[PDB]
Amino acid sequence: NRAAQGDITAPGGARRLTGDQTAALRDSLSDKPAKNIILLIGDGMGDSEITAARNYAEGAGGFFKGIDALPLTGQYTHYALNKKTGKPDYVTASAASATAWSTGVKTYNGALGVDIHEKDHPTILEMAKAAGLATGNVSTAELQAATPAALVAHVTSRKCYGPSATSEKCPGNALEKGGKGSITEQLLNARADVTLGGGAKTFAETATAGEWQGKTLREQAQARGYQLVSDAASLNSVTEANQQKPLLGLFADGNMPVRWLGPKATYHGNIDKPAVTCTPNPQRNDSVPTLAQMTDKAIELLSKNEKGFFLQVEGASIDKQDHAANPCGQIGETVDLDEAVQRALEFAKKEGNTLVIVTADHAHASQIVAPDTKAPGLTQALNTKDGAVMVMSYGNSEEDSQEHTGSQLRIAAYGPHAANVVGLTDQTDLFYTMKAALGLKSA
Amino acid sequence: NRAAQGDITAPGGARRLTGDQTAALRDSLSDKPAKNIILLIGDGMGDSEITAARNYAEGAGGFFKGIDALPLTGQYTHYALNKKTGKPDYVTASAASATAWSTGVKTYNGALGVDIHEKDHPTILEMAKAAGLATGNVSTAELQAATPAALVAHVTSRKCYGPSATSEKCPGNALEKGGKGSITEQLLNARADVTLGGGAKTFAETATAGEWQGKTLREQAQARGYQLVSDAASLNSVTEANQQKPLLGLFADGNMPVRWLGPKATYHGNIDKPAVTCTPNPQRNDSVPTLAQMTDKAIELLSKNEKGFFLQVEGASIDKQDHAANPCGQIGETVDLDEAVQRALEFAKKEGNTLVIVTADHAHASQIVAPDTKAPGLTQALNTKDGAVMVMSYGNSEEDSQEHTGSQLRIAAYGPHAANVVGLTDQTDLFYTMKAALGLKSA
Ligand SMILES: [Zn+2]
Ligand SMILES: [Zn+2]
Ligand SMILES: [Zn+2]
Ligand SMILES: [Zn+2]
Repeated sequence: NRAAQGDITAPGGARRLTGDQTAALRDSLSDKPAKNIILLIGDGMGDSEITAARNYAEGAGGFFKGIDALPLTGQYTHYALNKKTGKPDYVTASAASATAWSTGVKTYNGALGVDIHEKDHPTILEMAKAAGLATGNVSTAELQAATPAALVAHVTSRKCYGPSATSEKCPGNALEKGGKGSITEQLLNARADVTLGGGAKTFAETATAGEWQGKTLREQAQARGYQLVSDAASLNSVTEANQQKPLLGLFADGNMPVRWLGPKATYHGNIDKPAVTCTPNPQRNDSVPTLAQMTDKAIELLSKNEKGFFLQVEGASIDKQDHAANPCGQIGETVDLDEAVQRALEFAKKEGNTLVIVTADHAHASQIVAPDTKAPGLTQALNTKDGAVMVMSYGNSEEDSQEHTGSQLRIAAYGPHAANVVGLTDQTDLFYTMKAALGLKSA
Repeated sequence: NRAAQGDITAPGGARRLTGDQTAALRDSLSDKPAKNIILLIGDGMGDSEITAARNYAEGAGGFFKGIDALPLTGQYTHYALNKKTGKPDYVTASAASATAWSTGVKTYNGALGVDIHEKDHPTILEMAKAAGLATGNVSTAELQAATPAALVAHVTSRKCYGPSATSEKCPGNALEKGGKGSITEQLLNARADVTLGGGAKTFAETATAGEWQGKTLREQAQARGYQLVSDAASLNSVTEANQQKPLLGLFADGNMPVRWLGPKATYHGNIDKPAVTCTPNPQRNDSVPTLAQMTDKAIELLSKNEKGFFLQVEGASIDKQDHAANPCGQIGETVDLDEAVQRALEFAKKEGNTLVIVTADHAHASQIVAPDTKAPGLTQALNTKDGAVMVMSYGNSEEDSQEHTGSQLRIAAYGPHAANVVGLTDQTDLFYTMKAALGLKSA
């Protein structure tokens, strides 16, 4: 627990610590093997995003019971590479960074599972499966999106969702040109035990070559023995997931809907408009599973494997709402991820041999600024849990989409090998940290 | 060493880690008492600020030999309080934050060494002195500024620099009105062994009351046994500092000048103006000591105390140049601080009982964004050590001063009791962390 201990107005009332941590931290240092690993990613969830969410939902002296509860903490770098020069591109996006932590190799913006020479490298999920471990891959984004795709697809551009776009934009990857295929096709080949998110639309496409040509990717998946689920009840009803009967969850056409509604931030929004209170999204159908609900079934099913499992969970629409300059959406999805993180930590503490890691792919735009702020970008004032006004600014783009930022950001871990995120690290160190904790070996 | 291990374009080339860190971290953890403490403060040095400076000066896969070399890392919160309501004010400035880590109590923006009720609370420096330890207070800002002042003065507004402004803005603190006096006057009463910085301008004021009425504050310091120095040569000539002969260095009228020159960022600066390469500041002559030079002498002098010392070092102009939207100024002062930190770490490793801490009072405005970025605020393109462009954006103020931000930010530490910065903590925990490490007590 790291909430403020009492009266924040009085001596010692805002302390998050009750005593000395040296002994407690020594007991958090284990070098034994990790049987399991859970990696939780908030896209765009930099330190600013975390703090804003905490201030709003739990108050400034509050405490995220998931996100803030991991004891070993550091800052890590996530610069991408310029494809032509091989020099740092200081502001990454999902693909290059997901490639980075999943392969241990830097690459260029747009690349999935390939280096700057367009050459494939194996992913941590692929290596876990080879060693006999179960594998899970979960995202509130469409499943073709870069973060979940990176674990199961190798392509020259992240836009190559299905056969149609792959033939056009990844000619070398296309199936009818001898390549491994589209993101969705490769995801089906990768055959993770558990795969849950959105992105049903691309599954409507039919493959133009290969053993299942003329069939929709939906039909292919079924033909190859996958269980299809599309809402929370059916997901819940699933009792097993393995190589004979892998689980595919498709819970929306595109991205899964956000939990909180609020107005878009506006020019002089914190001056011209009144303080905003977030409400639940009334357009989110009740049958859509939450990130934590998806995480529950995943952990339940994957943990059946005696040898162990690897699971990745992505809170995606933190980035998306950050891009859209929508604090309520953005905070809402940070709250959504905290729930999922709680599930993973609850499992991990009971099981005793699980490494849980929580971080983001890169920083983003949202900044917490003073209430009187008069800024050139998009701003909005919110009513927090404290009963006080917080203002948020998005001031790095004139166009309709607010931009990523290149600042280093928090990485936190719990369990075996958690030490390897403390201090300054690079995103690629996370690959090798995970590789080493599971005792995995290159083919 | 946490630099990129090799060729950043190849597998494992961007790794900052050479192996498992568990055994290394176990060694780093000591609960024995700290004999000395060095607290280094980069004013406004958020994780964005650290990253931008590293990217520029050392390249993306580079490594600050001071700043990035502290092994025990975390994230801490620095929200202030609204004076009337006692609820969090989410974006602090230096007075409230410096007051928080120096007293262990939160307070309102503008308050120095007092709580929201205007009650005085003792500072870590005052308590150190009381216990017999030696005390140092070093800054590139004018010494009246909130970060160094917070250790030695208790006033209701940080603007109460000297008698003149105190009578008007802190009438209850004014000396002629029964109070302890202006910041400068209370500083002279506090009588730290070592006090180095700018702010000579205010010492030209005369006191309106008390034992040294009619005399200038400079004359007062002379009469009370202080050694005054005004340049690097004289500073170096000083052989001892103690309560019989305290040292006061005044190296500029106001703030000490910055190392690096570069143009101010502008609207569409990264588009319409060429990439910038920082140069040395021609109007900072070498007779003005650097922060590391001041840190050297301070460490030399204070370390002669058998019982131990407390030293605070502030790189003030990271904040100032961040406000002025000047990447070169801002980055140059971040480099300036890294040197001072190196001096602190070198001493700490040899001595073996010194706790060193590096952090910032709060986050700031500067953001690292993509080169093609088209932002509404002030931007600039810069040529890095990597031979690639990094753009910086300042997008939270339409007036002539870019604003702080509330994001939690990095705290790092080395030595005895350094475990207490790991995980999430509050800026006030830092007070209690330092107090316990030295074993200090209350009256
Ligand atoms: Zn992203
Ligand atoms: Zn994004
Ligand atoms: Zn400051
Ligand atoms: Zn400032």
